[PDB]
Amino acid sequence: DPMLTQTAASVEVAVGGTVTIKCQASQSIGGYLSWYQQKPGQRPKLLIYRASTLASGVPSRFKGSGSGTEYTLTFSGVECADAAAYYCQQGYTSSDINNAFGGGTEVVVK
Amino acid sequence: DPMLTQTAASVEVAVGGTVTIKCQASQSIGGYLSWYQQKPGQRPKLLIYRASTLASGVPSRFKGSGSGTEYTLTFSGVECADAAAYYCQQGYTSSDINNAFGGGTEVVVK
Amino acid sequence: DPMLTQTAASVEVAVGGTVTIKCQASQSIGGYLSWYQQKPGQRPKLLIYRASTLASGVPSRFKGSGSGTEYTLTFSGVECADAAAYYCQQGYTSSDINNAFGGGTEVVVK
Amino acid sequence: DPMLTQTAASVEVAVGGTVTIKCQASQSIGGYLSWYQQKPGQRPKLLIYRASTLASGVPSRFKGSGSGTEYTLTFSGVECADAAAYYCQQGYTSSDINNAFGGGTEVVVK
Amino acid sequence: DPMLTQTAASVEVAVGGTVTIKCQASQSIGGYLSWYQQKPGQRPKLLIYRASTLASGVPSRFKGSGSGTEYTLTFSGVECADAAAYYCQQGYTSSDINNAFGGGTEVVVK
Amino acid sequence: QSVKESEGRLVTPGTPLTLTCTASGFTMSRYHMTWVRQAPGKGLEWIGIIYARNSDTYYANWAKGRFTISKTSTTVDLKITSPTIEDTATYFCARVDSDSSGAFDRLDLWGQGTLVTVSS
Amino acid sequence: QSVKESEGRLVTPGTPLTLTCTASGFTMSRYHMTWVRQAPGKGLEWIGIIYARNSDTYYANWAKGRFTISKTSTTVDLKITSPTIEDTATYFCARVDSDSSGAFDRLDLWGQGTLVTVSS
Amino acid sequence: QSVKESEGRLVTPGTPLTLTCTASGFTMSRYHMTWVRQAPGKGLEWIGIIYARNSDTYYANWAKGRFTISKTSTTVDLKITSPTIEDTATYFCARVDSDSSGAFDRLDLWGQGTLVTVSS
Amino acid sequence: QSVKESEGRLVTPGTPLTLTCTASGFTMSRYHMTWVRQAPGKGLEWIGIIYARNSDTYYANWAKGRFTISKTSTTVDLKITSPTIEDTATYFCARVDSDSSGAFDRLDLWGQGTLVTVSS
Amino acid sequence: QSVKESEGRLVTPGTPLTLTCTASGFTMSRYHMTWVRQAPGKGLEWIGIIYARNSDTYYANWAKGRFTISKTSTTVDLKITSPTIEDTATYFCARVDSDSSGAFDRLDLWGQGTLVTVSS
Amino acid sequence: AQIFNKPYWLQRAQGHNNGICWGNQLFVTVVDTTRSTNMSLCAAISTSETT
Repeated sequence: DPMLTQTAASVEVAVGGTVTIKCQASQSIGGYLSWYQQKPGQRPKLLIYRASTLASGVPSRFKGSGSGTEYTLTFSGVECADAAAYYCQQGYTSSDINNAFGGGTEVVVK
Repeated sequence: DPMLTQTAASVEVAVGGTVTIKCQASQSIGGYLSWYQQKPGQRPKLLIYRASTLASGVPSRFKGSGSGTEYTLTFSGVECADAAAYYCQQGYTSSDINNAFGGGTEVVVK
Repeated sequence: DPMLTQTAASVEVAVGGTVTIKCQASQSIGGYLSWYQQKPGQRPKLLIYRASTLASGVPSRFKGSGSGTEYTLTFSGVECADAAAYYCQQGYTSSDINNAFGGGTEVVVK
Repeated sequence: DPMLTQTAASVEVAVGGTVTIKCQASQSIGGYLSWYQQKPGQRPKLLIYRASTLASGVPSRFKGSGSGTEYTLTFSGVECADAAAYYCQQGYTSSDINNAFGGGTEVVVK
Repeated sequence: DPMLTQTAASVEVAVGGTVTIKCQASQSIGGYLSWYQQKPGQRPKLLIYRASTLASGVPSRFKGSGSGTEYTLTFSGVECADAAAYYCQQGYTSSDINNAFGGGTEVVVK
Repeated sequence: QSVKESEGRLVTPGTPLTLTCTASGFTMSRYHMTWVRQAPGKGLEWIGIIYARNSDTYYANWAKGRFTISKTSTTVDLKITSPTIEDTATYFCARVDSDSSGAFDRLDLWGQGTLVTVSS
Repeated sequence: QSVKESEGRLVTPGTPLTLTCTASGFTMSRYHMTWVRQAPGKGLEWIGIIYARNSDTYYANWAKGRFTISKTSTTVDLKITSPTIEDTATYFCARVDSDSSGAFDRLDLWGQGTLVTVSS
Repeated sequence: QSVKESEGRLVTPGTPLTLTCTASGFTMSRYHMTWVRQAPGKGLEWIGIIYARNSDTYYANWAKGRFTISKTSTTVDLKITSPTIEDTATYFCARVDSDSSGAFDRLDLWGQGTLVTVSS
Repeated sequence: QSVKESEGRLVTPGTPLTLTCTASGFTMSRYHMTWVRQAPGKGLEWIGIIYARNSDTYYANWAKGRFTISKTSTTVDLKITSPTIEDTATYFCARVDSDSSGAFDRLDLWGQGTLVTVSS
Repeated sequence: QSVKESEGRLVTPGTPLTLTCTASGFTMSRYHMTWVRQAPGKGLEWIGIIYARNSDTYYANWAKGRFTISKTSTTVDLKITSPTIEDTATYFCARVDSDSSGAFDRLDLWGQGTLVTVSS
Repeated sequence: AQIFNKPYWLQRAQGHNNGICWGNQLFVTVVDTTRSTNMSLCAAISTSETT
């Protein structure tokens, strides 16, 4: 069972700060990993997959890196509509796992 | 538009007479032409197609001839059940025509 | 029209007798012929087809012979449950025929 | 986004006049362009597509020209049933456009 | 008709005992044979097929042997949840048989 | 062989109207179908045609905008959109027996035909 | 193997009538089907026939214009258009077990048969 | 040839709404379909498009999240999820007559068009 | 994987009875199906079998004339024609996991099983 | 593109429950589908997966015996057999955009999501 | 039908040049398509799970 923990509550950040959210995995998953933003009133919404390739309609000010077992997601220039919930998620599609790919939050930006 | 007129009301005939029904066409249709007998109480019923080939279950005492633009249908030895309605009909299957392939009647035989 | 008449009402037979049911045909049908037993309370039930080949679940004490236009069906050792109705039937599958493949009876055995 | 404006209200014309309706486009669309007549009580109805090829059942007194970014539609001999609404329309089938291919009117002919 | 009898009511066994359930067949069936455990409240559940190959999610403390006409099923280290019903079953998929593959029980373990 | 129809109705002008047509022995994806209308006096008037695998249609000159012929593999039918008063007549469904090239308008095996009438 | 029917009805003359026929094990697109009618006294009368691949039909001489046999891949049935009084009898559905060439009228596996009667 | 629609309805805002579109002669798996909306004053506004065998769709820029176009081999239709007040207008269904490469937005054979309106 | 049944009924003798059986993950045109009956006391009795693409059936010796097994690509079921009193028991539907040659009567993934009973 | 759901229901524990999921533009026999459940507080919990042409399924570890995912060529859905109290949450249906090899659990185009709750 | 692995002895040339290498330079052009196979390889990323 590949497990990503994400036991990290996010720190208060101002406009223009940089945040390092770190998602670590027990088993090696390759590069297959996704990230999502969850605004607390609507459906979830994806930013980047395979830790390097961003989706359409998303600005290039979000970053992606990390390989092997640990991965990250950084960005700078925090707007007003970045108050949401974040989630890292693997794609190893195994059978005997109980993933839920959980963890991740983000404070209201001052 | 290929048109067959059939402006010919049939003449009173006795038992054993010969009748010459003539169906003329404006445009050349080849040999593709049909004939029908319509008894005035039931469904119509066909005798001959392509002006020479008769259908099944029909006696060989009906005749077929004519080529090009004008055609005929003769027979002899009129029975009692020959009181019906006759119709010549072409098969040029065109689009801008309004055929209805009309015309033709038969008196009650004495 | 190939016609099998079977104008033969069956004769009273005792236990162990031999019965010669004869089914004659007008036209030559080849070997394609069937036979059936009809108990007067249930569905009909077949014994032999093509005048020589018996069906499954039927004892080999029934016989089959005859070729060309006339055919037969003999057996011996009549039980108690042989009180039924018999029928010969051809397989020439023609169109203009009105066969019904009729004829045949069997008395109550003493 | 290829845009055809058609900011041109039509001028009063008499019987037999000539009208030059001009439809200009921002991006180059090739020759793919359509035209329509809209009588104000029924369904719309096409005249010409690809700026040169007219449709069936339409007289050859309508004209078509124009290439590249600007196109025209002229005709002469205005009848009584030419009081309708006109529309130029492109076929660049793109995704991020909001065309509506609008503009165009016709006065009641004296 | 291949018949497995299983006329053997099981003997009282303690924790850690060894039980020899023997299932004998009249006709030779090859190696095609199955075994099942039936807890008396739910659906039946299979352990071993083809007398040697065990299924998934089952511990390797159950044994399988026997070839030809007679077969066995032994194990040791009886738990508390082994109070169930056992059944041997052949796979000769014949037509005229009335198998039901019956027989077999197991006492409540002390 | 035999050609079957749906039973007729006395309707009001301004209502859509249908007649299904089913066949007995042959399959309809092989042959063609056509409809004719028998009016009183003389009247005998052909409506349209529909083909087998091309599944094309050709109507009369006066009949455009007024009839739509539908066909499945199991049933053919025709439709009326806006009835006018003078279509109280007899309709028929028949199979086009043709050859490898013709598709000419021989209707060999006819249908029995039912009575449809409109009234206001 | 087993051949199933629809349950019988006491009807009035002038009403259409149907009987469906479903099979248990075999598929019907391989073999052929026919229908026989068992009248009282003697009566045992064959109706028609259908073929598995061509799907051609052949009826009796007296039975034309009076029965239409329909077949899908799941169910076969037969139809009656205009009943006459003297068809109160027993009908049966059976499978034509044939070979690579015959399609001869051996009906090997019969149906159980239900009772249909008409009355006025 | 002829293009048919479903009859219009006076509805309330907040209710889903459908309009089916059936064709007469051609088959729809060959050609393409689209929808236009005729508002009063000028209004004439195109909604989307749907293709034949690729079965793809492309909508307008303002029309995403607001229309879903469904298509079977027998019938095409479009759907409305959440109506706003100002869509009381006239809708049309038309066939894209195209060539081996274009699929350009010529709508050659139109539909007759019905009236749909919303009111609260 | 999981095997589903239809809910049981308390019926009267002389009425036909059905139980459908649907599967969750696998498709049924690949594997085989059978039915077993669990009576009180001992009772555990196998009914029949049905195969995948051959679509053949084989019943028990006592069970001929008494059960008909139907199968579509979506659902398998079994049927009862004439119930006798002593069939108040538990029925089960299960998948025959087999290999390239066997089709032997291993029933690997069972069904949950419902209670059917008859009473007069 | 857009992913549609069925409308939610307030139910009682012990009743089966369904939610269908239909798509707008793409066809579902090409891509994969899965389901996630959004509980209050944090909760965001993935249920299972279903593949395109292999048509296999893989569930969560706690979710076996509790959900059955059904799929046709037109509609996918999921099922609940025996609801427990604490599944009052938000469910979502989304398309697995993948490549020639991955089928990894990227859910690119989501669904709008409706509210399902149970109460006793 | 192989062209290679065979001696070619030059004693006559269709130019006026009899194979003389001016400037101590020489060119040889070679194409073949008979030996153009393309091997494919893999490499695992996780050598644990039997699935």
